[PDB]
Amino acid sequence: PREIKTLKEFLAICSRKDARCVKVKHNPSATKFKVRCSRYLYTLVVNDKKKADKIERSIHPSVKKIAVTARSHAKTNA
Amino acid sequence: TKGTTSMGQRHGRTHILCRRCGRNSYHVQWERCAACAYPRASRRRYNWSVKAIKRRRTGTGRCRYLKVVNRRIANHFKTPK
Amino acid sequence: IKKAMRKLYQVKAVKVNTLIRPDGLKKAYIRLSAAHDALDTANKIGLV
Amino acid sequence: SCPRVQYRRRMHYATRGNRMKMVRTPGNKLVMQKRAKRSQGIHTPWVLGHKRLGGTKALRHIDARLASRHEKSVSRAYGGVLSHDQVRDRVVRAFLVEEQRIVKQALKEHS
Amino acid sequence: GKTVLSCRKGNGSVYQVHGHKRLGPAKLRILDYAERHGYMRGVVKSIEHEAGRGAALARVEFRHPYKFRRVKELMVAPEGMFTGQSVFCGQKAPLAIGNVLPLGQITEGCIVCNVEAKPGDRGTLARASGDYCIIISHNHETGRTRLKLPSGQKKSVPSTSRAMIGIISGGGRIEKPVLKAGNSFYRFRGKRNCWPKVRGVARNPVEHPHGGGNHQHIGHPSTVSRHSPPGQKVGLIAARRTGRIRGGKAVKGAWHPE
Amino acid sequence: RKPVKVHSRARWRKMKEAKDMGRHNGVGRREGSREARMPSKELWMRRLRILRRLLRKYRADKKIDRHVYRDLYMRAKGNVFRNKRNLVEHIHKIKNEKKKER
Amino acid sequence: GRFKPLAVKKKYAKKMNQNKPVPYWIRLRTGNRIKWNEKRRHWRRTKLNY
RNA sequence: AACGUGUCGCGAUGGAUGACUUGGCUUCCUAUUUCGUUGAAGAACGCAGUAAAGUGCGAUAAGUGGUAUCAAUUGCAGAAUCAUUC
RNA sequence: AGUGGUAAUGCGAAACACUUGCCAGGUAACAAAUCAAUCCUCCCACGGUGAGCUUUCUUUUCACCAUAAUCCACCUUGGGCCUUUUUACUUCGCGUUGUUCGGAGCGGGGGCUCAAGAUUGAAAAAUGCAGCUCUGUACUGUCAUUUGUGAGUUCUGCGCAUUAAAGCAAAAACCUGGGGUGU
RNA sequence: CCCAACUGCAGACCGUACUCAUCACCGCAUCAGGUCCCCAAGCAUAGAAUGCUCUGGUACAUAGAGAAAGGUACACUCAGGGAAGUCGGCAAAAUAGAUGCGUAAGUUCGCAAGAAGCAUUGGCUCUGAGGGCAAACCACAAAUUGCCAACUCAGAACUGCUUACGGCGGGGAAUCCAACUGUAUAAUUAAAACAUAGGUUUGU
RNA sequence: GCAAAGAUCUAACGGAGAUAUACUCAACAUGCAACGUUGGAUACUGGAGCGGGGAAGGAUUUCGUGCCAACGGCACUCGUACACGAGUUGUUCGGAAACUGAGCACAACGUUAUAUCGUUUUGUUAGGAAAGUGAAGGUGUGUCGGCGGGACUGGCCAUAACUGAAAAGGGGCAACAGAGAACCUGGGAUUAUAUUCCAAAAAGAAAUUGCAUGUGGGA
RNA sequence: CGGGGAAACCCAGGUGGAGGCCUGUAGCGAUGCUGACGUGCAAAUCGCUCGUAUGAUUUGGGUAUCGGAGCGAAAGACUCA
Ligand SMILES: NC[C@@H]1O[C@H](O[C@H]2[C@@H](O)[C@H](O[C@@H]3[C@@H](O)[C@H](N)C[C@H](N)[C@H]3O[C@H]3O[C@H](CO)[C@@H](O)[C@H](O)[C@H]3N)O[C@@H]2CO)[C@H](N)[C@@H](O)[C@@H]1O
Ligand SMILES: [K+]
Ligand SMILES: [K+]
Ligand SMILES: [K+]
Ligand SMILES: [K+]
Ligand SMILES: [K+]
Ligand SMILES: [K+]
Ligand SMILES: [K+]
Ligand SMILES: [K+]
Ligand SMILES: [K+]
Ligand SMILES: [K+]
Ligand SMILES: [K+]
Ligand SMILES: [Mg+2]
Ligand SMILES: [Mg+2]
Ligand SMILES: [Mg+2]
Ligand SMILES: [Mg+2]
Ligand SMILES: [Mg+2]
Ligand SMILES: [Mg+2]
Ligand SMILES: [Mg+2]
Ligand SMILES: [Mg+2]
Ligand SMILES: [Mg+2]
Ligand SMILES: [Mg+2]
Ligand SMILES: [Mg+2]
Ligand SMILES: [Mg+2]
Ligand SMILES: [Mg+2]
Ligand SMILES: [Mg+2]
Ligand SMILES: [Mg+2]
Ligand SMILES: [Mg+2]
Ligand SMILES: [Mg+2]
Ligand SMILES: [Mg+2]
Ligand SMILES: [Mg+2]
Ligand SMILES: [Mg+2]
Ligand SMILES: [Mg+2]
Ligand SMILES: [Mg+2]
Ligand SMILES: [Mg+2]
Ligand SMILES: [Mg+2]
Ligand SMILES: [Mg+2]
Ligand SMILES: [Mg+2]
Ligand SMILES: [Mg+2]
Ligand SMILES: [Mg+2]
Ligand SMILES: [Mg+2]
Ligand SMILES: [Mg+2]
Ligand SMILES: [Mg+2]
Ligand SMILES: [Mg+2]
Ligand SMILES: [Mg+2]
Ligand SMILES: [Mg+2]
Ligand SMILES: [Mg+2]
Ligand SMILES: [Mg+2]
Ligand SMILES: [Mg+2]
Ligand SMILES: [Mg+2]
Ligand SMILES: [Mg+2]
Ligand SMILES: [Mg+2]
Ligand SMILES: [Mg+2]
Ligand SMILES: [Mg+2]
Ligand SMILES: [Mg+2]
Ligand SMILES: [Mg+2]
Ligand SMILES: [Mg+2]
Ligand SMILES: [Mg+2]
Ligand SMILES: [Mg+2]
Ligand SMILES: [Mg+2]
Ligand SMILES: [Mg+2]
Ligand SMILES: [Mg+2]
Ligand SMILES: [Mg+2]
Ligand SMILES: [Mg+2]
Ligand SMILES: [Mg+2]
Ligand SMILES: [Mg+2]
Ligand SMILES: [Mg+2]
Ligand SMILES: [Mg+2]
Ligand SMILES: [Mg+2]
Ligand SMILES: [Mg+2]
Ligand SMILES: [Mg+2]
Ligand SMILES: [Mg+2]
Ligand SMILES: [Mg+2]
Ligand SMILES: [Mg+2]
Ligand SMILES: [Mg+2]
Ligand SMILES: [Mg+2]
Ligand SMILES: [Mg+2]
Ligand SMILES: [Mg+2]
Ligand SMILES: [Mg+2]
Ligand SMILES: [Mg+2]
Ligand SMILES: [Mg+2]
Ligand SMILES: [Mg+2]
Ligand SMILES: [Mg+2]
Ligand SMILES: [Mg+2]
Ligand SMILES: [Mg+2]
Ligand SMILES: [Mg+2]
Ligand SMILES: [Mg+2]
Ligand SMILES: [Mg+2]
Ligand SMILES: [Mg+2]
Ligand SMILES: [Mg+2]
Ligand code: NA
Ligand code: NA
Ligand code: NA
Ligand code: NA
Ligand code: NA
Ligand code: NA
Ligand SMILES: [Zn+2]
Repeated sequence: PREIKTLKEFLAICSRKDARCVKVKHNPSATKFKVRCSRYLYTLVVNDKKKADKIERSIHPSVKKIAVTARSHAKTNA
Repeated sequence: TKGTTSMGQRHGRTHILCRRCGRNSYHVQWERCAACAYPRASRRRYNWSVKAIKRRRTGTGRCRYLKVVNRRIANHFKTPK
Repeated sequence: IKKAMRKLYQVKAVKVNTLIRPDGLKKAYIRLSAAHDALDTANKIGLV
Repeated sequence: SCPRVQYRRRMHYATRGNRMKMVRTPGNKLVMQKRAKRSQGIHTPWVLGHKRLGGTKALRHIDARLASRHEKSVSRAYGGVLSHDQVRDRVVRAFLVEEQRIVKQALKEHS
Repeated sequence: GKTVLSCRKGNGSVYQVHGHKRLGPAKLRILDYAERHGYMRGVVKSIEHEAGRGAALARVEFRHPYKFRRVKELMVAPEGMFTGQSVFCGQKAPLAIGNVLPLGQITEGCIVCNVEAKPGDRGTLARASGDYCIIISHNHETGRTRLKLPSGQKKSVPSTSRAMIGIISGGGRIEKPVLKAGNSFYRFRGKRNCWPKVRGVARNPVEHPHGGGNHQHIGHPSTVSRHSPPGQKVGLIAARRTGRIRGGKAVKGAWHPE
Repeated sequence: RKPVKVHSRARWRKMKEAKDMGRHNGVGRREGSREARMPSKELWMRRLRILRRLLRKYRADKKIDRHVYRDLYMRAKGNVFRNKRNLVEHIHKIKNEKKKER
Repeated sequence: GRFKPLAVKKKYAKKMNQNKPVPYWIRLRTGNRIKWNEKRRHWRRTKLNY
């Protein structure tokens, strides 16, 4: 795993052809955008809630977005 | 002591299966079969045990090719005109 | 085995796991790509 | 009720190359993980004293193969092979021995 | 009867040299063109101990006379050899401890070691710890040199045969009492399987001439003929004399009037 | 899944309070040798480390100079001082003697 | 244990395959003489030792 | 009394005997009758719709081809033809 | 067609690049005891959840309170070294539990580096465990969500390293340099 | 053509069940024998001694009834005497930990030695001693002021014994032999035998 | 005789294994004994374990269902018995590919009436010509830097061919505890396998090979 | 680190942790009961007791040496009861 440092790099990461999905994780005091690339998972940590909303709407709709949630055993069975 | 107790001290194997004859007579450490002397080119054969010779002699197996060639010899190597 | 699966059933095997059974025969677990449905392939094969 | 562990690879002998450490997993299980062997590190020649060289890290095989050259040498001459005092000795030895040879040769030529 | 232990050892088997952990044979460098005409200067790089040998060994680094490389010979270090010492080997080498010179170039009365019995044999005499040879005289007419060997015998050798100046290092080793069977056990660990020793009278007569009897005794004289076959040649072999020596130890070995 | 059976440390902890107050450790209760229970080497290690720690602190705080420290350092190694208080009392006496000479 | 040559494993496999009872319909053949497998093996009675 | 003994009749246990003999032993004879690097003998693993051993066979695997024969094989099952050859 | 620092030695986005033509070292590669001791174990305080006991006592007893590799950034301890001050040892100083050390450079100041950690994040709660709520689902909302100058522990400090007339395998593979190529 | 950061595709072969033993191996057997390695909790205690215990495992090893004689036991006791028994103190009894004091002949000066002997030990309530941490060029009683962990030892008063778990040397005076540690007749001999260091001789 | 390893008791359920009866007669005095599972109770093993994993050895004894003829020296409804059906999943774990060690002995040579004998690591086969590998160069192709007027010549690097520096000491085996070795947890993923199974939110996060493309920096 | 001494040297306290050193587990062995058993659990076992337990120590795998021969700290021991 690699941590993205700035927003400019994050948009560059999302612009890669091998970035298949972006996992949006909502922590109680931060928001984490985890881009799943070919080799590495790239995480951008945004402390500001309003700034995270700006970034979330900014993400180019070509790449699939996944709202990270807890999945129960029943949903993941079989 | 010798006997029952010492029977439990016997570990490992002196002999394993032989590639040539499959008799479990292949000495692992000396890398040679006690039954057929593999990997020496020729086999063991001793007249003091004719019984051993006749266990291993020709005709104790399939005679896969010998049957065919014997028929051909008996028929004088017949071939179509 | 991957090549044979493509030739005989026109499906792409993404992973083949093999084991030699205690009876002496080789068994293969062949996972097909998500594009192919294993159940549909099994129906066509006839094992169902 | 303390936990007890087992060898998880297929080698069950406590040799120097099979040392283990006890690791508590996120699943709250106690398991044994293998300690990687360590290298003694880059040293001066044995006949010169066999001391570790400053500025050179102790890397083993794959780590040494993939690490950058600076991790195993210095910019000085004979970096990664000889120490600074050894390098200075050879430099001084080179100059002074040749100078003495020149003086002797000139003296014979003068005679 | 059965084979005697002394005969069994001749088969080799479990009585051979424990050569593992030994550094290799110790020798002078090859008697090449440079040695026969000039000299070769080396540097002592390390003084090392080999299992089964009392004398210290010296690793001496030479340049290759014909190729761009180093040689790294291994010799028996004389007493006083030190790391960094320059070793001179050749016809023109100076007379100093550690140098290797032809015997004809060495002054009479000098003390030498690592002496070549034959020219080019790379050292066969005076090699054990603390031992040395003494140069008696030179005879230029026949080109021979007379030496006093450590045993006391005098031996003549060609003057082209080389020798090393000094005495073998590690002398005085046999002066310390062992005091323990265990110390002997460790002493022979690096040499061979020859210890402990069972007396012949303690064995049975089937395996030794001295065996048996209702008393522990040799019932026949223990001095046996030189021509006795193996298995019968045990005891004091071809002894010219027996009993406590009094009034002077004569030089042992075969008699060579030359 | 039933819970594990109870193994209680209550009696041990009550006994620990008693032994902390000094009970149940007299002559009659001792089975191992005195060195086995409390090695003399460990006692000496603790004492010497304490004395050297005190000497380093005094030297750093300039209470004693290098010459006094060196003399005390050797004598501490020589088993001169039984404890920290004994060393401090000797140091006080040395300071008093130097003051009179001053 | 875990280790064995594949050749040893194959021989053990064949011995497993041979360790079977005689099929019932064999006993109904015209000139049948076989009732039960005379070469049945149990791992605790006789050792193959491969 | 009871155990036990003896005899006869009838049963059990036990597989001798007779009859039976596709086996052995022994003696004769006949001959375009003597293996293999063109991979033998021997060893191993497999092959049947059903198949452990044995037999036969070798991924063409209880067999392909050809000739002759002339209505099967057979425990069950299967099977175009009921047949100048196909 | 590398570069900075008085120096110990530093700097990596792909000319600081190629080197099995050749040469030389290093890793692999081995070692007591004492004393410190890692991961973990045990035991204490600390606080939550549930459970046991409660004629009478017990702010109690028991269980649990977990964070894998791989990475990013970069205070403690021990060793080696550099620079500076050397009028540092005249009837000396530093340091270990311990058999030491120093003008062949001790101690003090300021630095370089190595080895173990500590810490900062990414991974990583989305996991795990227990409890609990509600609605017939192996359903579903939710809450819990660390301190020890304690005792063990050979990972490590640790070797030109043990009794020794005992001195403690080798090689593949890999690393660095010397030369040369680039020129 | 050489590199850097990526990326794309592909990563073959064999082993993998179970056992490792008071039932899975060897000993004719599911045989009280034998068989290498790793992980190893709590209390007492010097503790991997020994006793008991949470976790895990188990009640599987023909059972029931049940004071005959005689037996076996990894079971005890016995008045008075105390080796009178016996080839022989065989067997059993006895000694017992820790701490202080004290300890003979002889001796290769190392030992002999735990020589021999004497004394103390519980419980409870106290007292003393043994530390860490933090704080304002001269000399400066931070020579005191707070807070705190983990233990050990010593000394008192009071109050007990039926001398009471386990575990744990009997000692002394001499003779013979071997210097010692070791080795050694698997299955009747462990010794004074063998070995040993030391000494001497022989061949070279 | 089936007595070492202490010890079992109780209820319910399961089972043909019962509470099984001429007359008399209320039940005791006329169906005894012994079982598998679950829950209780009592105790044992006491971490140097009747605990959890491996090597050697064994080779299906593993798992589920059925089943009680024979076998488990008593018993069984139970079983490591019997019958039937199933189970062992790897780029990273172990081995091999691919290291050397004590050693082994193919070639070579020698010996022997006869090889089925000897030598074969003290750096090392064999009277012994055992190297087929290739540095600098000359000759063509392609990738480049530089000059002059896409090409043309001094210069770089790869691609094939003529030579020809340099390299002495043939070919192999022998360690599943030495050397070497790129993967970790989580799981509702099994009746039995898992650092081996999980598929788009791979529960997932990595590491490491071999070839390629494109991007960028150099030639 | 102290105490004596003209000197040579001697005396005392601590530190340190040596030994084919001692007590004693595991381990490796096997003394006595001439115990049990002696158609045994066992063609050599069981119990208590006992030797040793940092060394000439114990042990796994691999490898080397045999049949008038191998091996033997030596008992004619051992070389698959
Ligand atoms: N009766 C006394 C005994 O008879 C015995 O012998 C008797 C039997 O051996 C013999 O055989 C009889 C036969 O007689 C009579 N007629 C028919 C009967 N089947 C036979 O009996 C036989 O067959 C039956 C079954 O069928 C078996 O149970 C029985 O064991 C068997 N002996 O009859 C004999 C009686 O005369 C013995 N010889 C002897 O020990 C003694 O005398
Ligand atoms: K062959
Ligand atoms: K015969
Ligand atoms: K299968
Ligand atoms: K171990
Ligand atoms: K067999
Ligand atoms: K009693
Ligand atoms: K004396
Ligand atoms: K003996
Ligand atoms: K299983
Ligand atoms: K039965
Ligand atoms: K012996
Ligand atoms: Mg025998
Ligand atoms: Mg054995
Ligand atoms: Mg063998
Ligand atoms: Mg072998
Ligand atoms: Mg596989
Ligand atoms: Mg190392
Ligand atoms: Mg190191
Ligand atoms: Mg560097
Ligand atoms: Mg030899
Ligand atoms: Mg002797
Ligand atoms: Mg004798
Ligand atoms: Mg004789
Ligand atoms: Mg005699
Ligand atoms: Mg005598
Ligand atoms: Mg005599
Ligand atoms: Mg002490
Ligand atoms: Mg196994
Ligand atoms: Mg068996
Ligand atoms: Mg096997
Ligand atoms: Mg069949
Ligand atoms: Mg074909
Ligand atoms: Mg026809
Ligand atoms: Mg080293
Ligand atoms: Mg090694
Ligand atoms: Mg000074
Ligand atoms: Mg250490
Ligand atoms: Mg498996
Ligand atoms: Mg398994
Ligand atoms: Mg086990
Ligand atoms: Mg058993
Ligand atoms: Mg048998
Ligand atoms: Mg205690
Ligand atoms: Mg115990
Ligand atoms: Mg205990
Ligand atoms: Mg049993
Ligand atoms: Mg029984
Ligand atoms: Mg009495
Ligand atoms: Mg009396
Ligand atoms: Mg008497
Ligand atoms: Mg009497
Ligand atoms: Mg009497
Ligand atoms: Mg008498
Ligand atoms: Mg007695
Ligand atoms: Mg006296
Ligand atoms: Mg003795
Ligand atoms: Mg005597
Ligand atoms: Mg001893
Ligand atoms: Mg003894
Ligand atoms: Mg005996
Ligand atoms: Mg005996
Ligand atoms: Mg005896
Ligand atoms: Mg009876
Ligand atoms: Mg009975
Ligand atoms: Mg019993
Ligand atoms: Mg009995
Ligand atoms: Mg009734
Ligand atoms: Mg009933
Ligand atoms: Mg218990
Ligand atoms: Mg166990
Ligand atoms: Mg089962
Ligand atoms: Mg029965
Ligand atoms: Mg079965
Ligand atoms: Mg070798
Ligand atoms: Mg040789
Ligand atoms: Mg040769
Ligand atoms: Mg190999
Ligand atoms: Mg290994
Ligand atoms: Mg691997
Ligand atoms: Mg897991
Ligand atoms: Mg779970
Ligand atoms: Mg399993
Ligand atoms: Mg001892
Ligand atoms: Mg002892
Ligand atoms: Mg043993
Ligand atoms: Mg008896
Ligand atoms: Mg009896
Ligand atoms: Mg009896
Ligand atoms: Mg005799
Ligand atoms: Na006489
Ligand atoms: Na300085
Ligand atoms: Na089956
Ligand atoms: Na996967
Ligand atoms: Na054992
Ligand atoms: Na021989
Ligand atoms: Zn064979």
